[PDB]
Amino acid sequence: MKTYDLIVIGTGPGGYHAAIRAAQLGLKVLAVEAGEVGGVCLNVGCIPTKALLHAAETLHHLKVAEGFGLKAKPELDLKKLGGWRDQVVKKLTGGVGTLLKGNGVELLRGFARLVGPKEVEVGGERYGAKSLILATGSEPLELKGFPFGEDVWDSTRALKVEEGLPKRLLVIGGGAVGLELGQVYRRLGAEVTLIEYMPEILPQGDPETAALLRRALEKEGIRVRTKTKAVGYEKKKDGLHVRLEPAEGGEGEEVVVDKVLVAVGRKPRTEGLGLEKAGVKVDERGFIRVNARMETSVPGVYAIGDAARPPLLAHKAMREGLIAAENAAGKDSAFDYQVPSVVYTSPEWAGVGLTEEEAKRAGYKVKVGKFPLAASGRALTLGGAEGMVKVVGDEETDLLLGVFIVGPQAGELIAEAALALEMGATLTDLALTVHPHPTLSESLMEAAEAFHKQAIHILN
Amino acid sequence: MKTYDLIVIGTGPGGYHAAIRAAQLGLKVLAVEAGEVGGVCLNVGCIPTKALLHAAETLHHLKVAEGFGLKAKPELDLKKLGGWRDQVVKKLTGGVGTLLKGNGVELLRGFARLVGPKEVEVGGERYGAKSLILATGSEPLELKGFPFGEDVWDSTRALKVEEGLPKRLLVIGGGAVGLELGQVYRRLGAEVTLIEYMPEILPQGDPETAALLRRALEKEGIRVRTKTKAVGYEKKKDGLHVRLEPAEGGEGEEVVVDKVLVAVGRKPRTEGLGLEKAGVKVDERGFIRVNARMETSVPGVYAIGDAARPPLLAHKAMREGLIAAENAAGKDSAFDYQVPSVVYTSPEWAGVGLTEEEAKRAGYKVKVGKFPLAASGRALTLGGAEGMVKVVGDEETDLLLGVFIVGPQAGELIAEAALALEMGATLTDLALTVHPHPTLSESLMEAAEAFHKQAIHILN
Amino acid sequence: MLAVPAARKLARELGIPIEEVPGSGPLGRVRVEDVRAYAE
Ligand SMILES: Cc1cc2nc3c(=O)[nH]c(=O)nc-3n(C[C@H](O)[C@H](O)[C@H](O)COP(=O)(O)OP(=O)(O)OC[C@H]3O[C@@H](n4cnc5c(N)ncnc54)[C@H](O)[C@@H]3O)c2cc1C
Ligand SMILES: Cc1cc2nc3c(=O)[nH]c(=O)nc-3n(C[C@H](O)[C@H](O)[C@H](O)COP(=O)(O)OP(=O)(O)OC[C@H]3O[C@@H](n4cnc5c(N)ncnc54)[C@H](O)[C@@H]3O)c2cc1C
Repeated sequence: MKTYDLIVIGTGPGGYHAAIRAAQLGLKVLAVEAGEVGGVCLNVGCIPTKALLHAAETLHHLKVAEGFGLKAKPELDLKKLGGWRDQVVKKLTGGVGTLLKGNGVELLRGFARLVGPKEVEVGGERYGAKSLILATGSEPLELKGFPFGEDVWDSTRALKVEEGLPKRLLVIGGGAVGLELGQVYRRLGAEVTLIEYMPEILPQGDPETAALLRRALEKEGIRVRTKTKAVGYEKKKDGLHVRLEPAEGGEGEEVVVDKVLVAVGRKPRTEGLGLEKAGVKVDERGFIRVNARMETSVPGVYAIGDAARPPLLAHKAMREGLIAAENAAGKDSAFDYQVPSVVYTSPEWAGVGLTEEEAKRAGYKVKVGKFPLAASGRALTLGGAEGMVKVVGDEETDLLLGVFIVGPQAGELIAEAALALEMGATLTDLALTVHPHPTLSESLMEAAEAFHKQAIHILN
Repeated sequence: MKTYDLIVIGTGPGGYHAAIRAAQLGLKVLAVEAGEVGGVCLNVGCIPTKALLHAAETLHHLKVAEGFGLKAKPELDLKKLGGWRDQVVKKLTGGVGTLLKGNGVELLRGFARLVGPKEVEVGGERYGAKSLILATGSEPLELKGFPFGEDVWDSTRALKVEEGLPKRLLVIGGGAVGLELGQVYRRLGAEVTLIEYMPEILPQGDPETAALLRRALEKEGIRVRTKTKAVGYEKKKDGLHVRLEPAEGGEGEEVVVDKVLVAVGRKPRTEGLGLEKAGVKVDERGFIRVNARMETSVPGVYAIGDAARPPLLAHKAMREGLIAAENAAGKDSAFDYQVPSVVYTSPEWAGVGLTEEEAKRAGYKVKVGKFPLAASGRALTLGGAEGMVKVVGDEETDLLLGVFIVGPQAGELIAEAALALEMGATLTDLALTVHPHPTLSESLMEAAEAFHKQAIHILN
Repeated sequence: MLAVPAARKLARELGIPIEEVPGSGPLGRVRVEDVRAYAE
């Protein structure tokens, strides 16, 4: 039985980060992967999705481009786009392989079962180690009445735009995945309706900026139905007749689509692993219970990323992987960081910290500052501005509490907000930082100024 | 004689920020503008140049876009482009005007002249006030042997691409202006040669990242001649024969082009302002002498922006306007901020803080961290991953000293660096901040990790 | 000396030389609180 200092189950963002960081710390590491190296993010999540969005955006912007003399008759070859998407994934997943090898990590292909705290079985063989890190990720959450099949897709199938664009698509789920894929399909020419059970899309994020995203999506012809649920459907000669009803119940309406995309959530892949028999506690939804050190109920066994707890984000899994490895290596690390969330639609949506409501519920004397992109010189030089930056803070201490952005490059601008939170910046600190002009980042500075009623580019 | 609490001369970034901030503080303000409202940045600087760059980038990216199936036959109507450009400028300057009026600031069109430390002359009328803010800006610097004319253009003339593109262009100057306009012309079809006297372009910035931009520019066909200087030229039948020599002198050389753009710097507009009459002192370069409070040698008279001191940047001018206004208002503000600088080429270049050379010279034990965009997942989903991020820090204290970036969105990512510096961040704080994945901003986090030899996406 | 902008701003408005205000972080970072603490 080969032994190691640490064994990592899963080479997804969380896993390959834990494996590599562990190696850097001098541990002999074994990494197990049942499928494709790189996990969901690189294979059927983040990466291919961002690639499709970039192509869709390049195509879409050509319309506005006509406004400044750019005449063209674009023709997007879907088979070619699919090829590129695949080439991008292959590069990145291959890169991780190279990365793992360069750090002296042993990569084992196969499904791993947890034989016990310090032991694991793969392809028949057994393997031991003083520390085990569980990073098995998650999978698409099924929806009652809409089982996955030929006409009901999960995000993975939805990525293969070269296998047939449906004339009409129904997207169930107003979260990041649903919004992104819905927009990709719309820009590729399909009619798209998206429904969300909660009062607003991005239910966990700031409602005001999330509403601006929704209205922007609807301007592109995407029909967004909030406070709505899909009850069931029936396949007929002309398509899938889907029954929608208000969330709280009531008179329903019927729509006909060719395909349905179910993106209502994710399910942690923690079943048939042996966690049960090994004394590792899992909660109601299948998430492995852990403390801030990423430690499970079993000493020496850690859990990270999507399999451990929400939010199901890649950067969060990456950091938890670092924390887990560091503790396996003997250090004293804990996860206590601001975690931003981004939606790569156009416009983009990004948030970090507390919403006005969470802040108030927390007892702060909430005050907010807003700056619209319509007043951004940079936004105008980019072809037009729709969006805004909202900063949430405490008016007594002047402490920044949360930042929410909707507009181009929101995902890039939120990192500054995250650093701000980590550094304990006040609204004044943010307002006094000299941002380069002209840039979209100035909206953050101006929002901070609006918070003190002294923004310059808008009337206060 | 009409009197006010404050009189601002000039409505460029500095002037209108001063005027508006002063009004917010309850002052009665008169703003005098001899030309177009909004100054250089909005009319013939930042804005129009950025708009051209965006149109050029949109066009240029279509080549790469062919890789993912986007086929198009792009034709760029230069008259329309010029039209959109004018529209953007008009929209923004109208915006400033609306802002000044909405703040209760009186706008007077004309050329102001100082008659006393508290009085000004405009067209013949007399206007006085307790405080005066001088925001007259700068103008193109003329190069010996290349006097401006029909064939020798300044940045303002270069902006008018609708008036016909020369087949061959020579740009003199490797600063932000020359690099940007040179790349715009190249992307619109012109052959371009840029000459820089110093060893590398952007002599004030990090030579490592600057060299990466130069190389990317050469890859597009732009001939960059460093350590070279243009001595003169003579107009002949086939064009302009310009003489080139090494920076120090020697073997002459000749290049033939249709037009020459001189972008070697700016000259502060401080003459015929009636200064040398109110007592206000100016240095040899023509800049109005001021302290950290933006106060000139005459109490009550302030000077800001390009007319006060380098660097000749917009965000700098804006903040100085705020400082000057707050002080005219009886407060006590001073400029002590980190000023970033950006070049909007593709790839973009941005920097803030100390270069390796400046830090070593100041006595810090310098250590650097680097992250290449070739290792960036986000950069790949965007097509080409050209660029890098370099952080400069103190090895003994772990304190961040400077940040330099070359790549897409470099200008947006530099704000995070500026905030980091303002907050006294260490390389560890930068690394501990959870950046969204996948985003270009992550490169900054990984650069911080590389500085500690523990980056994950590259071998340490 | 390392002082966040908010602290430097408040130090001035109080007529207090910022380099004279003791910090609080693991190693001297001056915060608005510190400037006020020194003010009293
Ligand atoms: C369409 C889509 C788009 C997304 N976009 C974003 C985005 O833009 N930004 C973002 O932050 N997040 C995004 N996410 C979420 C992100 O992909 C996840 O948060 C991230 O992949 C979680 O990493 P992980 O390492 O925990 O797990 P995963 O990446 O899922 O990887 C777990 C790995 O373990 C392997 N494995 C599982 N069980 C076993 C076993 N028993 N033995 C051996 N190997 C095993 C799996 O095959 C897999 O490779 C997206 C998700 C989807 C579906
Ligand atoms: C081509 C180009 C591109 C640039 N790009 C950028 C960029 O991307 N980012 C950046 O940060 N900077 C850029 N700059 C520099 C930036 O434009 C300047 O730093 C900024 O405009 C300076 O603002 P200011 O208020 O000091 O002066 P100015 O904008 O010059 O404004 C001075 C104003 O005062 C008026 N005036 C002058 N004298 C008088 C008088 N006696 N009476 C009444 N009115 C008067 C002028 O008409 C003018 O409107 C660029 C410059 C150029 C030339």
